[PDB]
Amino acid sequence: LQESGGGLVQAGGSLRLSCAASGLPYRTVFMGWFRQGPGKEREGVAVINADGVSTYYADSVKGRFTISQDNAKNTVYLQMNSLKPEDTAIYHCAANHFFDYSRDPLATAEYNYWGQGTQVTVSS
Amino acid sequence: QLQESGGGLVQPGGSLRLSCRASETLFSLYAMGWYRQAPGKQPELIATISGGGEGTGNYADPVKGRFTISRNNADNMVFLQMNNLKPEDTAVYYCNVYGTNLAPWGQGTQVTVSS
Amino acid sequence: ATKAVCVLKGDGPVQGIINFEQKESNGPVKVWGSIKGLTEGLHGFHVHEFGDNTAGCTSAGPHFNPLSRKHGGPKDEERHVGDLGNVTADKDGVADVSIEDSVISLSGDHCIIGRTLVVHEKADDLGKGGNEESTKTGNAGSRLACGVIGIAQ
Amino acid sequence: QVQLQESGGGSVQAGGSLRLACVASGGDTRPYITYWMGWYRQAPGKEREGVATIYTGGSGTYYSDSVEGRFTISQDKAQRTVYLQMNDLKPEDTAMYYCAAGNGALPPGRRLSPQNMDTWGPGTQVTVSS
Ligand SMILES: [Zn+2]
Repeated sequence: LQESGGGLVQAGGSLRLSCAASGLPYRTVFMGWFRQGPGKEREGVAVINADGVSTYYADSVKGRFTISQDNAKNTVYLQMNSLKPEDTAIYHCAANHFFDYSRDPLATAEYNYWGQGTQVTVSS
Repeated sequence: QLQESGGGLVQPGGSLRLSCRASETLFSLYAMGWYRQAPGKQPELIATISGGGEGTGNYADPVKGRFTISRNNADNMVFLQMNNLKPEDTAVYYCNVYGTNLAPWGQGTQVTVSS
Repeated sequence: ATKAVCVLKGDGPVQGIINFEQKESNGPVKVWGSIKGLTEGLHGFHVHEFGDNTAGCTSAGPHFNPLSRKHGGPKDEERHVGDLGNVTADKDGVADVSIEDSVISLSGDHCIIGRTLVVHEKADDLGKGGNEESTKTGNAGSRLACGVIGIAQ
Repeated sequence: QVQLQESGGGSVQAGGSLRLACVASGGDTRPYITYWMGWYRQAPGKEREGVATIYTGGSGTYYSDSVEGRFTISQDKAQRTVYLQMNDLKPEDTAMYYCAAGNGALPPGRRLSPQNMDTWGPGTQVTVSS
């Protein structure tokens, strides 16, 4: 799970993260992005199914963030706009080879494959 | 959510009875487990209880034949009876669901074995 | 677009239906359906190797292990291909199953068509039981219902 | 064979409390065999109605539309006995009460139907006078 993009932005800027699934034995069931704020728990940001349409967003990032999948490079992109100072987080890419639909598609307990984790920080 | 009790200081060769009250939403899963925790290692799954009726209990290898697990359905409570305690069992014991994602950990109970 | 189905029937009242869907070749596989007649709680749920039903579910054989690996939970890397974890049955005993697994497949080396879907009595410990039977079957108990997985489309 | 047997009935004033117990005996004793245990009401000159039902594998209770929060059915699984609490009785509940068991995998809607019910009990009379 290689991650690319990120850095710093101002209150109301933009950013686009990308995660490419690398060396995975099986295909992807649910790939997406979680985040850890400054002294907070790893909270689910935005995930997407293998079909490329089934998405699941957090209520803090609802309406604002946007997850998509390229499939060609089995890459998932997250476009984060108008980032608030609460969006200051180490963003961690997440993958799955299995998923129980009767559970939360946004819990850290539901994913075993994780990446290095980039940093997305916002001013003001 | 979880409510453990019943442990403490015990000489080598004693016994203890750990109780855990678990909420209805967690106990309706009917796949409970008593885990042990030694400072440094993982909270390995010691004993499990799952099945219909009074439920069937399974036990690990280091406690096979010494510990016994049971449950009260009307009370939504799990019981662990530890007999012939050894110093290797000194640990913090917790009770949580197994077979699915683990609920947030309770406070547990300390179980120390020394004379 | 391959579609399969399996009708779990057994000696007891436990019975149900579980369909499988795969849109791609060697991609994710949906597994959805309903079991009824179970006890309330966690029951084992596996895809055993042999699609035999002569001597009942005991004819199904062991869990589907082509890669020759130990037992575990479905989300774990060390697990049988046929390891799909546990199912939950509510106060009515109605286990509404809905699962997405990319380890199983309706084609290739990991083909499960013609293998025996099996629901169990107790729960699977996902290979963390701490003994030898947890590293094989997962102490899920006996085999309540079983059925041969066949092509639906 | 799974044989049922009911008790607890009697002549009760309009507004009393009664406990209709039914102790199962015989049949397959294995615990992973679940039933749908129901109490059914047959009125002299009417058909078998069916008041409440309960699952022997869990704790699901269903009540017909003819009884609101007047009846309550529970189960002691350790004694294989099903209880029915009949309070705030009305003079129309004077009928014969039979307890029966059906397949635990009965689809919803067929759980409280006497046609989809297997073994039946002897039955006891519970009359309510106003
Ligand atoms: Zn297995």
